[PDB]
Amino acid sequence: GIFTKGDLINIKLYVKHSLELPFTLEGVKEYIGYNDIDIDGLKPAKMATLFKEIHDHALSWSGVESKVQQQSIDLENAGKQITLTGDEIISVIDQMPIIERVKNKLGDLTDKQLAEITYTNDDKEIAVELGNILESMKKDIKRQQENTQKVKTAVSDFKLKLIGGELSDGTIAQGLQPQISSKKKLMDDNNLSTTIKDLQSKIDEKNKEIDQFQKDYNKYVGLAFSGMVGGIISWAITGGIFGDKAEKARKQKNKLIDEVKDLQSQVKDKSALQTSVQNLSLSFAGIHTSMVDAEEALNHLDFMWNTMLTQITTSRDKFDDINDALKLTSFVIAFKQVIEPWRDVQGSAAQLIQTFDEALAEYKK
Amino acid sequence: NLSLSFAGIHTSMVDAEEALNHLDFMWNTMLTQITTSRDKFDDINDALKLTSF
Amino acid sequence: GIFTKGDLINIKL
Amino acid sequence: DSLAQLAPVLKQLTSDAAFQTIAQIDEALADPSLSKDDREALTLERNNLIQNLSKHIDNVIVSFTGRTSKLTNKISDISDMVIAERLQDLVTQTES
Amino acid sequence: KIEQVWISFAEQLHKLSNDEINQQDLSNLINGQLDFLNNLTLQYNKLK
Repeated sequence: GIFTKGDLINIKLYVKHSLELPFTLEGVKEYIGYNDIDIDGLKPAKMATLFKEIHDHALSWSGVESKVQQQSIDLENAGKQITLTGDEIISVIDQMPIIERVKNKLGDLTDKQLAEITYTNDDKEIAVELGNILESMKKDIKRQQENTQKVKTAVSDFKLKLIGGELSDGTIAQGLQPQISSKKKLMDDNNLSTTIKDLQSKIDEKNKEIDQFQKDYNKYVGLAFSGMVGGIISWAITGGIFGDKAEKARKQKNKLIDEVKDLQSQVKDKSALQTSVQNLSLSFAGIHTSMVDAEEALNHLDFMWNTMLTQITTSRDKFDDINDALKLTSFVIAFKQVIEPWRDVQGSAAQLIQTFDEALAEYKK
Repeated sequence: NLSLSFAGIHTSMVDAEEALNHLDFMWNTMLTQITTSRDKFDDINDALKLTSF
Repeated sequence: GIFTKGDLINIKL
Repeated sequence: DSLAQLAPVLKQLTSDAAFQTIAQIDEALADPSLSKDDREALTLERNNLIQNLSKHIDNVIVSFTGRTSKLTNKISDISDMVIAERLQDLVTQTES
Repeated sequence: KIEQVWISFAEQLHKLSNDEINQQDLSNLINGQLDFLNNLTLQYNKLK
């Protein structure tokens, strides 16, 4: 088959690891380990929107895979019971000679169970006559297409919510794979290895001023104690001159140390920020790696259902030509054209179910 | 900053430039073909013999 | 046609 | 989707094998000194079935060219939108 | 390159629908197209 057992694991790996991701505003905010990046694209309100899209994308698969499994069983059961009935009909008409074949029509043989050929519907009831089997099969093929279109919709809705494009409703959904690659590109382009070097330039700049103002305050206070050796009058003079400037330089010493303490606190958080982003880049890296394997897997999944939804559809539309006015040679080639897609849909579900349950028990390992 | 504002506005007009030129040329094709239909149809009168009609 | 659907969008843009 | 909806419809034309059923009529038409009631009748459904083969092979083309021409619309909707030559002013201004 | 071999097939295929002959050059002409189409299905399946 095309959709291998390793394909179905790669999806269920992606489903497993996506449910691990949080979806609340708080739980995402804990998972990313920061508060309010300076750049826009990594702000947690965008992020908690993004994981909630993923967490809703993961929960859909339990509905999807159950729809894939239960339908493909029915595609086998209809794929055999039609093929058992149809191969018997093409065989028994070749018992009739070609000269008598044209003189008979389809309505000549809608009267009995032709050569004990019967059919069982989807509803587990039996049908025996040719005029009743062909009408029961017409309902059943019509019933299998509209089930299959409900399947292929939910598959393609699951794929195109991941990769992106128009959904079934008409909503363009941004792809989950580039939305990871958008953020992962943002985590590489960051000034965090630069601004920390820029802020440590300014702190080492402002430390040079503080280390200079300590020299000033240790000098003006030395100057301000000039007076009272003989100059009690001069004590107020130089203390008026320098004791102001001692006090003013000390107020600069008050202000700048409090700023450097605040500037160091920005470096501490941005150093913890750069660790937080670079760890988070690896978190998305696996998530991106899970989606690339989920990318390829769904494409092979969609193409098999698209093959099956085609072959059911072209079976039904050619089967609508069947009516009692058909002469009996023209009935056969028409009806033989109906069942030839049902050989492959029987074969595709057989290639699917064999490559489905073997990946289920293997997923427990 | 304002240069970038006009830059998109200029970019919108260049695409609006090419679009209207194809729009005008189709209406000019249609307004021609309606006009040359009407003026030749004014030759139609009962004096026309039936092959020439 | 000549006046494509992308033309009419570019005007309405 | 055009790749998936055209693979099965081609094999409907290859292994149709209705000309082989005409070859069964070909041994039933000329090879016996056969009843003209049925010689006309055997050629009657044969004339239907060749026309049914023509209506088979033409209903391919409707399903075929209904997708090919549906694709040629989509390329021309892509191949027209120039986006590089509309920005070379806008790149080099910012690049300056 | 793909629009051509859609149309150049369909033009050649509608060329045979003019004569409506039961030739097996018909099925030979489908076979080169059907293999080409099956070739083109394969790289999507071997996209991997």
